[PDB]
Amino acid sequence: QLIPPLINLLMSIEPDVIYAGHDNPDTSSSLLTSLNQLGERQLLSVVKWSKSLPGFRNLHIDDQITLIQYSWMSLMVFGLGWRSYKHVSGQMLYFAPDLILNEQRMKESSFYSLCLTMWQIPQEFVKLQVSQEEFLCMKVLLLLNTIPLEGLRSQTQFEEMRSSYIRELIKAIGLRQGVVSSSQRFYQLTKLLDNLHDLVKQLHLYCLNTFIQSRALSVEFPEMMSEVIAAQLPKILAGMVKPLLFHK
Ligand SMILES: C#C[C@]1(O)CC[C@H]2[C@@H]3CCC4=CC(=O)CC[C@@H]4[C@H]3CC[C@@]21C
Repeated sequence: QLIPPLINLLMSIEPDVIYAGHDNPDTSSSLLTSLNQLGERQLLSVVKWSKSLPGFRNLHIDDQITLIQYSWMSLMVFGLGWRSYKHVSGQMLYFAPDLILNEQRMKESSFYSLCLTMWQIPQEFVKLQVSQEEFLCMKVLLLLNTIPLEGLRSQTQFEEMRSSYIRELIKAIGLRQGVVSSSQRFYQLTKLLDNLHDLVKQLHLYCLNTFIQSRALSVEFPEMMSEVIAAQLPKILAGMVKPLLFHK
């Protein structure tokens, strides 16, 4: 009625809750393994989600693959941010119902520092009071927020898709937001998206370091996650992609 049909569809295709399969006393290595196992399960969920996301299946299959490989980390941390905001008021990192971390569980300095970086998202969600409708449109824009330096095969269709979801984000903002306030809120949400490129860079570096050192660290990386990391992370970290920005 009052909620636009595409937003209602986005709510209906959200994945169901995903467990890490964590058994909970962790070591640094067991915790990292558990996080990678959860990552493997979420990656599957992302791909299934993509198959139902209006517009995405109409891009060339190579372009679909490329976009999933470029955005998976961003989608994972954005979803972590939503779940932390919804379930624990942004005050713990709710990776899964069986893997919720508070400060006590963040021993190693490097991992704590990474968690402080991830924590900026749920903090911003709390501050701006992001709604489920906003979040769902923002999440699609994230899937569509980086492309190859030479563009996609389906560039035209891609651009149309991105425009449609930007229009839908404006509808989402209009559900609660005035013409000026609604403009200012658009700015605020699209700047959050721009700022995620820098944030995810830290997560990409940490993951690739952990992956290269995995045998030494006694950390296991499952096959699907290992493939996305080997297929694109070094290239992404090297800057050999084109991040899309809403502001400059
Ligand atoms: C620890 C670690 C890392 O190597 C760096 C960021 C991490 C991720 C952060 C975002 C994330 C959120 C999830 O809810 C599933 C699990 C992943 C993470 C899996 C492990 C990663 C890739």
